[PDB]
Amino acid sequence: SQTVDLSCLSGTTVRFFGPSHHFGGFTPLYDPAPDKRVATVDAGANALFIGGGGLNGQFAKTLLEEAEKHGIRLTPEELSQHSQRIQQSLLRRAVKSPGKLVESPVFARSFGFVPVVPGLMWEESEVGPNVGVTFVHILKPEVTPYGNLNNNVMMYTVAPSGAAPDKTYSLAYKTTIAGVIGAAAAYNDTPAGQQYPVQGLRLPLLGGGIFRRNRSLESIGRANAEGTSLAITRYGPNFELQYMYDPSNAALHGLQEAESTYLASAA
Ligand SMILES: Nc1ncnc2c1ncn2[C@@H]1O[C@H](COP(=O)(O)OP(=O)(O)OC[C@H]2O[C@@H](O)[C@H](O)[C@@H]2O)[C@@H](O)[C@H]1O
Repeated sequence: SQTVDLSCLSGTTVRFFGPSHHFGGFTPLYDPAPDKRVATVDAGANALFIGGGGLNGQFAKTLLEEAEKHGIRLTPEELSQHSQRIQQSLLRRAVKSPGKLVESPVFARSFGFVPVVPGLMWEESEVGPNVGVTFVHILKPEVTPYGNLNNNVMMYTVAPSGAAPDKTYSLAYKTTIAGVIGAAAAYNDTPAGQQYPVQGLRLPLLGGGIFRRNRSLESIGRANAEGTSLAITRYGPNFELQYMYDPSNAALHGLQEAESTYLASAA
């Protein structure tokens, strides 16, 4: 990988992952011997379950394998239903106190956050249900990857559908990223976060797989760059960002373009 500090993100340290040893070169969700606590952000489903395909399926696989090792009987069906029930409950609570962080075989503690009520500032029919909601979970020791205490936090976010018009998509995407950064920043100011502070985020290109439909990866990369810059302005460059490997390099390209633009802003 390569790590650089980006001025367009207020000096934030960003780690861009290259291809891994694994099939398809995908970046692992968690490392065996991390020297800091990095929370990986699940590209969640609108229905709020952990399961399915893509990145969400890898979160499911990771939790299930660890449960199996510890003799915990937990099927993919049980994990999907349970995670959905928990996150549905958090969404209900979060929508009743919007803009506030609200607070099991797998979860020790769970948090929810919506920057704004979904569907209130955009069309649900255009971007999709529950867009912008973010959850933070502390994992129980028994399902923590590698039994390492620095791997005990995950996040879960719902991205907008790429089919949406550009104006509403940009708004929805900026809001989603604000929810990710905001939820983590708020988490670190809770009692739970004092004990287990998040020191980095490991990010996919949110909305960039099955959700993007006909939308170009480059437009999403631009949305991510703008959203990330604004979110860091709002909440501060508290922790480092890591972008998981993407052969399109969409997130990288967006930030490169933003960085060069930032250099020229006073000329
Ligand atoms: N097995 C994997 N391991 C690591 N990274 C992956 C994997 N599969 C996909 N990715 C990367 O994660 C990024 C996120 O893509 P998606 O997971 O498709 O996210 P999104 O398109 O927003 O939709 C997610 C949807 O897929 C389902 O798994 C889940 O139920 C959710 O509804 C993609 O850019 C892709 O490169």
